[PDB]
Amino acid sequence: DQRNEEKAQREANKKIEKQLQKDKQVYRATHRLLLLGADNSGKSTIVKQMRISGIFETKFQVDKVNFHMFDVGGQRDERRKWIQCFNDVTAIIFVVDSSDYNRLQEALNLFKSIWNNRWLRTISVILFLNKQDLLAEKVLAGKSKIEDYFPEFARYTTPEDATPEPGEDPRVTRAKYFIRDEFLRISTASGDGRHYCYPHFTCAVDTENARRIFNDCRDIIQRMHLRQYELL
Amino acid sequence: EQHDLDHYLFPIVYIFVIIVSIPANIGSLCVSFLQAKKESELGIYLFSLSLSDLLYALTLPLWIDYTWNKDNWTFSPALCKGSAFLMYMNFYSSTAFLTCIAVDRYLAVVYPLKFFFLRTRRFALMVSLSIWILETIFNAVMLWEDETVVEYCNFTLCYDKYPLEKWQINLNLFRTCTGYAIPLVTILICNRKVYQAVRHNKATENKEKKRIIKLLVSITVIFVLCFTPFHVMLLIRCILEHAVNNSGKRTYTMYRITVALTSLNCVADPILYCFVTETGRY
Amino acid sequence: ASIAQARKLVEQLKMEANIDRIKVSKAAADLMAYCEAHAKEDPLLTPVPASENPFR
Amino acid sequence: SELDQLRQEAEQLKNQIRDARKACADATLSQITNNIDPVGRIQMRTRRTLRGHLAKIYAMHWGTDSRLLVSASQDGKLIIWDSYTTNKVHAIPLRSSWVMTCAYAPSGNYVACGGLDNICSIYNLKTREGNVRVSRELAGHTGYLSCCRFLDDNQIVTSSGDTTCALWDIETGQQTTTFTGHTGDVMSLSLAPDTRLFVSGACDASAKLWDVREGMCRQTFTGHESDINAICFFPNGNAFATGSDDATCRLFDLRADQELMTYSHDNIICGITSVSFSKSGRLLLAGYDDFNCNVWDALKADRAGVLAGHDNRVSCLGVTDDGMAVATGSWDSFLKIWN
Amino acid sequence: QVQLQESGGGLVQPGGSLRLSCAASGFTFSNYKMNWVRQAPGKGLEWVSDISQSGASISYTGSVKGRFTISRDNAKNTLYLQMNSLKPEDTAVYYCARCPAPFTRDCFDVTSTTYAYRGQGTQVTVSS
Repeated sequence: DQRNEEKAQREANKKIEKQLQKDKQVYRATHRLLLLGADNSGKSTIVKQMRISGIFETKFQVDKVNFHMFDVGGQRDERRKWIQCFNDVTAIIFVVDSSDYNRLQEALNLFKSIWNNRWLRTISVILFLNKQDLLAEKVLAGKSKIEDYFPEFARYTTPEDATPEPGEDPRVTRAKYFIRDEFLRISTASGDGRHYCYPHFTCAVDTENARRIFNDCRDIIQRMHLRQYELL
Repeated sequence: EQHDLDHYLFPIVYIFVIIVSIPANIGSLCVSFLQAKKESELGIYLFSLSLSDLLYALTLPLWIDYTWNKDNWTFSPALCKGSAFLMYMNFYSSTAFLTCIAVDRYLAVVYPLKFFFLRTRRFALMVSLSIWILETIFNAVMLWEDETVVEYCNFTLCYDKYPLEKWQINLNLFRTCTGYAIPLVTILICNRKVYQAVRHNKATENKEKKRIIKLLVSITVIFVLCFTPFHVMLLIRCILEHAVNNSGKRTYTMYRITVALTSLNCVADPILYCFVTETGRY
Repeated sequence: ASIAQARKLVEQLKMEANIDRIKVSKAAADLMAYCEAHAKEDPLLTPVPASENPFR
Repeated sequence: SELDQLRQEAEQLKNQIRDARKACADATLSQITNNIDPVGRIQMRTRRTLRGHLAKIYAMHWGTDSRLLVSASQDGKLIIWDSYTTNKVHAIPLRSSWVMTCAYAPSGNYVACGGLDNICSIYNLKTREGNVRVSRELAGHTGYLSCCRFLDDNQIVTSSGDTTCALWDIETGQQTTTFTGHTGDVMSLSLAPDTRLFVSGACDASAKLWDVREGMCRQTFTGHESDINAICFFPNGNAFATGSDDATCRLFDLRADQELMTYSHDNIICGITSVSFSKSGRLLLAGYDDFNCNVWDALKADRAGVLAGHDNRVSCLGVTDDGMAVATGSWDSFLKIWN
Repeated sequence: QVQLQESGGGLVQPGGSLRLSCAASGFTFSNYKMNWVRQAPGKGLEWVSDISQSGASISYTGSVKGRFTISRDNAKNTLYLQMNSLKPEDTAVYYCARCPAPFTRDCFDVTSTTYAYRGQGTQVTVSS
C-alpha cells in the first residue's frame, strides 16, 4: 500500500506540473500594468477608451499581445504597504491631470515616492498627462496663472525638441512642456537605464493610448532583453 | 610544402591560441552554465560554443606537433584522422552556434513581446543537441574515408596534399556553403537589424548605444576576418584543381595559413561573447 | 467626532491602567525556566542525529 | 474646550501608566541571563528546495502535523506540497491573483487565502469529490487582508488594512466581533496556544493584545519606531516577538507589559519581514529584507547563525509544531526547508 | 512610543514672522527624513516642505518658495520651519509629519487623512 500510495503521489504531482507549465506559458505572455492616479486624474476615461470588487481589472489586447491592467480603488489612501505587491509589473501607468495646478504638487510627490521606492525602483513609468484640452482652454483664459503655484515657470522657455500642434498656440506648448519637464526632472534625478519614464500628452478624446502603451512596453521589454540576453 | 612556415609560424600561433583559449573556454563554460541555471537559452548556446572551443583547445597539441615535425604524422593514422575530425567538427559546431546565438539575440531584441516558444531552455537544448549530432554525422564522411596520406621522399601527410579526393571536393563545396555562407549572411542580417532596433530605443543612453554599436561591428568583423579566408581560399583551391581536370604548392600553403587564422577564432570568440559581457563579468 | 474619537482613547487607556502588573525580573525568570526546561526537545537548539531527521 | 482637557486627562493616564510600568523595572533580561552558557554557532542547511511557483511567494503556513505546507504566490496560486517527498499534493487557482496571506487549518482540511480583493476565500481541501473548491467567500472587510489564522475549523481571525481585525463564523459568514483600536493598518497577527488571546501588529508602531470572547483590547505595547511587519507568540504564551522596518526585533512580555530585549545589529539596516520562535523558545528566527534570515538567541540577544541562500527578499518564515524544521519563503519564487 | 509635539502657532499680522518648532521624542532622529504638512480650513492636507537627513536635499512646495525655510538640529531632535512675510492664504494647521521608514528616500502617505507618525499640530492664523 505504501508503495501504491507513493506512486499515487507521483501521478498527482505530474498532473499538477503539466497544468503549471500550461499556466506558466500564459503568465509570461501576458503583461501586467498598474494604473495610478488621483480621483480627478482621469483614469476612468482612458480605461474606458482601451477597454472598448476592490481591485478593478481591465483587459485589453493589441497586436495580439495581451495586457492586464489593474486599478486599486477599494483600498484607503495609505499605500506604503500594498504598493509593494506591484514590484514585478511591466510598467506603472501614471495619470496626472495637468489642468489642475493645485493637485500637481501632490502628483509630483507621488511620482517621486514611486520612483525612489526600493521595491519599485526598477519599474518604468508610462506617464500620461491627461486632459490637455482643459489646460489649453485655461491657458488662453488667463484667469489662473502657473506663476501663482509654480514660480519657476517665469524663467523658462519651450525646448527646441518640441512638437507643437498647428493650433497649439505657443503659450499652451510652453505650459505643457513645463509640466512634462517638472516630472522629467524627478525622473532623471536617480536611476540607471533600468528606470525610465515615457511621458505622453493625452486628452479625453484620444483613442490611440493603447497603441502608445504597446510601444512603450515594447521598449521596456527591449531594454530588459538588452540587459539579460547580454548585449549591453 | 615549404615546411619552414609550418615549422615556425604554425607552432607559435597554435600554442598562443591554446594558452589563451583554455582558461577562456573554461570560464565561458562556467558562466554559461550559471546563466543556464537562470533560465537563459543564451546560456545553453554559450555553453555549447564554449565546449566546442575547449574541445579544440584539448585537441590542439597533436596537430601542433604534427606541423612542428614538417607535417609528418609519426603517430598512428587513426590518431591523425581523429584529430582532423575533431577540428572539422569544432569549426562547424562553432559556426552553427554563432548563427544560433545571433538569431536568438535578434529574435529577443527586435521582437521582445513575441515568439516565446522559440525562447526556452527546451528549445535551446534541442537545437544544441541537434547541432552536435548533425555535425558529427556530416563529418563522419572523412572518418569512413582515409585522410592519412603516405608520401615517400616515407611521410604520412595526413590531409595535406595537392590534389586529393573528388568526393572531398564535393564536401569542399558543401562545407564552404552550409557552414559559412548561411552563418555569414544570417549574422550580418541579424546584427544589422539589432543595430536598427537599438538605435531607435529610448531608454538606452547614447554612450551605451555606442558601446553596442562597437560590439556588434566587432562581432561581425572578427567573424569575417577569422572565417572568410578559410572558405574563400578553399573555393579557390577547388577552382584551381577541379577546373584543371609551384603555384599549387603556394596555394595549399596559404590554405594552411587560413587554417591558422581560423584557429585564432577559438580565442577570438570566447572573450567577445563572455568577458565584455557584463552579466558574465559579475 | 474629534472629541468622540479622542474620548475613546481615554476610556481604553483607563482600562489598561487598572491591570495588575508583575516585576520584569519575575517574568524573566519564568521565561528562562521555560526555555531551560524544554531545551532537550528542540532539534534546532541541539543537533539531533540523522536517524530522527526526516529530511536528511 | 472639552477636547483640550480631555486630552490632558489622556496624557495624565499615559504618565500614570508609564510610571507604573517603570516601577516594574528591576533588571533586564541581560542582567539575569548573562550567566547562561551561550548556545554557540548553529549550522542549518537547505535540506529541501521546493520550486514550482511562477512569481514571488508572499506567505506560507505549516500544519498541525509537520508534513504539509501551503504557499501563497502572486501569480494566482495557493499550491500545497508534501515537504517530505517534495510533492505538490494540491494546486489551487485563485479568483484574485493578489494574495498577501495564507492559512492552514489546524485540522488539516481547510485552507484560506486573502489579498487585495479584501475577501478571505476558504477552500475545502478534504472534499469528498476530491477537487479543491472555494467553500465560503468571507466578505465585509474594507481593506486588503494581511494575515488570517484559523482559531478553529469553524472560526477564523483576519486582519486587514482598514485598521480592523475580525472573528468570522464560517458556517454563516457574518462577522462575530470586530477588533478596532489601531490607527494604522494591521500587518500580522499571532494566536496564542491557549486560543483565547492574540496579538496584532499594525503600521502605528503599536502591539495590541485582544481577547476573542470579549472582543476588547486588554493591553497595548509600544516600543517600536516604525511599522510592524511580523509578530509571533512565545510558546508558553506569556511573551511575543515583533518585527519592524526599524531594523530591530523586540520581545514584549504580557504580565509586566513592557519590552524585554531588542535584537538588532548596527549593520542590519534592512527591515524585518517575518518572525517566528522555535518550540523551546531559545531561538528567535527573523526574516530580513537583505535576502537572508538571521537566527537570534532569544535570551542572549546575540546572532547565532544566518540562513543565507535566498536570492530576493525573505517574505515569510515558519517553524513546524514539532520544531524539527524551519521553512522560509522568498520573493525569488523558491521556498526552502532548513534543518 | 513615537511622539511629535508641535509649537509656535499664533496670531500674526500679515507680513510678520513666527517660528514653528517640533519636539521629536520617541525614536532615533538622524535616520529619518521629516516633512511639514498644512491643512487650511475647508481643504485637505497638503505638502509644505521636506528635509532629508543631515540637513541636505531640501525641498519646498511651489507656493512658498523663498518665503519659507526649514532646518533641523539632530543634537536636539527638533524640526523648525520659519515662515516670513505671511499671506492671508497661509491660514492652516501645521503638522510635523515624518517619513514612515528610516534610511529611505521615498516618503509615502505623509499627507494621508490618518497617519501614525504625525503630531496633533499647532494652528497658525493670519489676520489683520
